[PDB]
Amino acid sequence: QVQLQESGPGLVKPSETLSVTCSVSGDSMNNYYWTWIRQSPGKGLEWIGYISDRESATYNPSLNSRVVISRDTSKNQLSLKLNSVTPADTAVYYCATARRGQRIYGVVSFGEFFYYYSMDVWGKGTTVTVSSA
Amino acid sequence: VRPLSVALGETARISCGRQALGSRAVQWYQHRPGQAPILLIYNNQDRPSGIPERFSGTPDINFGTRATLTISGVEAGDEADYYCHMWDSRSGFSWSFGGATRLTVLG
Ligand SMILES: *[C@@H]1O[C@H](CO)[C@@H](O[C@@H]2O[C@H](CO)[C@@H](O[C@@H]3O[C@H](CO[C@H]4O[C@H](CO)[C@@H](O)[C@H](O)[C@@H]4O)[C@@H](O[C@H]4O[C@H](CO)[C@@H](O)[C@H](O)[C@@H]4O[C@H]4O[C@H](CO)[C@@H](O)[C@H](O)[C@@H]4O)[C@H](O)[C@@H]3O)[C@H](O)[C@H]2NC(C)=O)[C@H](O)[C@H]1NC(C)=O
Ligand SMILES: *[C@@H]1O[C@H](CO)[C@@H](O[C@@H]2O[C@H](CO)[C@@H](O)[C@H](O)[C@H]2NC(C)=O)[C@H](O)[C@H]1NC(C)=O
Ligand SMILES: *[C@@H]1O[C@H](CO)[C@@H](O)[C@H](O)[C@H]1NC(C)=O
Repeated sequence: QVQLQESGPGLVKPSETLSVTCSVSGDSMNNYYWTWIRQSPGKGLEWIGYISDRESATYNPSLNSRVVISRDTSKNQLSLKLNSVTPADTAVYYCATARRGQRIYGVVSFGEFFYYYSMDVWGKGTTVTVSSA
Repeated sequence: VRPLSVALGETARISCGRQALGSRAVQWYQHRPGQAPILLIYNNQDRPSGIPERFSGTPDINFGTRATLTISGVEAGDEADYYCHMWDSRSGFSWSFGGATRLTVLG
């Protein structure tokens, strides 16, 4: 069973970082590619990024590169750090995983395959509301 | 957010977002209000564990067919938000989940 607890701060301020956590106990060695998925009021599900064993966390271009990520095996968890927050970022931040599978449409030596991300196991998600007070 | 209406027992065939370009690996999700989204259709035909034979997408064989999601025999519990993450080959990477469609059940 993939356990995903969300010990988020909930009430954040402007010019402050994020501290939302998710710690996985179980079948979590390298294959389940973890990611972060949020849901705002009005704005849909924005896939803001993932992290693998290659240590290349590609971020969202609409996120404007204001998020650094941190996955460690010492504390055995995955954290998010969002800087310079806006009051439209009162979103529920789920910590889910994905399985990167390829779709071959031609010859594999000519680069005719593209990768998708199928989210199979999800979490709970904490309500991190941006407060400007 | 585009709404859609269906009754009890009718096969709800909801539409997709952007136009299909080449190969397709659609990712259909049922986002419950308040709860977590549930994976429904991956690789245009396959289903994960815990999903019956009612939820089924169109397999992309001999491209020219639009991607839809058939929900045969809907209930009151399966009335929530829906997403279609379109993954193709002629647009590169897909960063957004597309236009969300909202299914409504009369009754
Ligand atoms: C010269 O020699 C080359 C190799 O030596 C030949 O290259 C081969 O080219 C064919 C092209 O048709 C490739 O075959 C196809 O592979 C697709 C995916 O690969 C794998 O899929 C399955 C595993 O997931 C597996 O069962 C399969 O055997 C294969 O290993 C596969 O698929 C889709 O392909 C098209 C892409 O647009 C679609 O039009 C098609 O409808 C298929 O879509 C269906 O299947 C997918 C996945 O199952 C579903 O998600 C969809 O919903 C839908 O149902 C095909 O079935 C086919 O097997 C082959 O991989 C490749 N070989 C290599 C690189 O070694 C080359 O063709 C040859 N030239 C000539 C002229 O003979
Ligand atoms: C570039 O190529 C596209 C086709 O690959 C040309 O047509 C555009 O196609 C897209 C999707 O079919 C439409 O959304 C655009 O409106 C089309 N452009 C038009 C009608 O001007 C396109 O013309 C090509 N050239 C440029 C400069 O984009
Ligand atoms: C390729 O595209 C042309 C133009 O639309 C079409 O007439 C033809 O049938 C297509 N070939 C296929 C689907 O094999």
